[PDB]
Amino acid sequence: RELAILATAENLLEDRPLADISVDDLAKGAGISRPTFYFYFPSKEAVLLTLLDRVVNQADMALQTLAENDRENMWRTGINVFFETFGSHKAVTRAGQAARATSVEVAELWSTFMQKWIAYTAAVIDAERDRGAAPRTLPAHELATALNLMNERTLFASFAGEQPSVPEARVLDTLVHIWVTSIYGE
Amino acid sequence: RELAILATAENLLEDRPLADISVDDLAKGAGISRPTFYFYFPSKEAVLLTLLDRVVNQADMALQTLAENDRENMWRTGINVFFETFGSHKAVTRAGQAARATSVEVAELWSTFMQKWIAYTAAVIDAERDRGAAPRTLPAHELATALNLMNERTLFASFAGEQPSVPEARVLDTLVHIWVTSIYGE
Ligand SMILES: CC(C)Cc1cn(-c2ccc(C(=O)NCCC(F)(F)F)cc2)nn1
Ligand SMILES: CC(C)Cc1cn(-c2ccc(C(=O)NCCC(F)(F)F)cc2)nn1
Repeated sequence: RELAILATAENLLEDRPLADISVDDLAKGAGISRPTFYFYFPSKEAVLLTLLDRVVNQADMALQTLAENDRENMWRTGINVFFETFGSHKAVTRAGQAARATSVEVAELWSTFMQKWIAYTAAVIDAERDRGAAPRTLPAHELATALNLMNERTLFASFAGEQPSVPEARVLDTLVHIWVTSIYGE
Repeated sequence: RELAILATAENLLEDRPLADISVDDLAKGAGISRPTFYFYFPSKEAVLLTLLDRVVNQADMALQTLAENDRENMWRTGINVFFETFGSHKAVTRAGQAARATSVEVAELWSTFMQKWIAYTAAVIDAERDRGAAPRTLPAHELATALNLMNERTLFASFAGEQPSVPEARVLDTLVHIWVTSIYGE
């Protein structure tokens, strides 16, 4: 019944914002009563937090899998984790980003994983400098932070079809170019 | 009295969110009554729209002034328009960005100027390619879009002291590096 509530919420978020979905809509989709819903989750906001947590953790585990197994392709496969994972869950990505403004739990989840992904990026940049493949230009952690924030804003604008945005079919190549030139460029 | 309402709103936004400022707070700061306020603006939301419009137009006119008068310094002076203009109006930047979620007028203002600034960036990249100084890599407009979105997310995270963020004293150098390497890099 937890999995049913989560699947119903992801389905309804494709059609409309969390504000326009009632606990009643989630209960009915999951084939349970309203008070039975409140047994699994305190709010529709908690449901969105759990959906975002699952997608964020899916991306994180995919990146850890890559890390355990040419330089342009190495960066492209890594950026592709985020493109495919968040791009396969557009409605949860869109709602989860909007909830950063109103939920400290969502803002803290997003902050915690962004810090992890920036640290991972900086560690790889440092390793590339240590092996003599990348030049010692900007502080690695500062470069990593701006490239991660670029991907966050650019991927999510593309997925939402914002004006302006890079078209979704061009966004992976666009980001890979800017990561490789900025990491290897003198 | 319009200028007084605008100055009062900018002062109070430094201390708290628009949600926690009343029309009554704005009237009292401007030395007018509540109904006199409603003569100049329909809402506290309209006041924020006007403040954002003034800051956005200040940045735009500064960039047009530059455009009318080495390549790394050329990009740095241009990015610096946004760093100094928005960085001199942090409270209006912060509130105006948050209002994109809830005001179609604010989202449309932001979209309209971002399209203009991306078009300007692409035109300069095109001119640099035409003169043989930059290589023909990504589509200029796509590269411009991602670099503009990077600056939007990275500058505003720095100004807000978000975790994560590039420190404000390092953000101009960070962005200039990624613009120059991505525009001139093979
Ligand atoms: C496979 C490795 C050898 C290379 C590798 C790629 N990395 C990486 C880290 C973060 C992001 C990113 O896109 N971060 C924002 C995530 C957001 F916000 F878009 F969801 C993209 C790529 N890190 N290491
Ligand atoms: C002086 C010229 C010869 C060079 C020049 C610089 N340009 C430029 C355009 C946009 C932005 C930017 O930062 N855009 C996001 C604005 C935001 F969102 F940060 F406020 C930064 C620099 N364009 N041309």
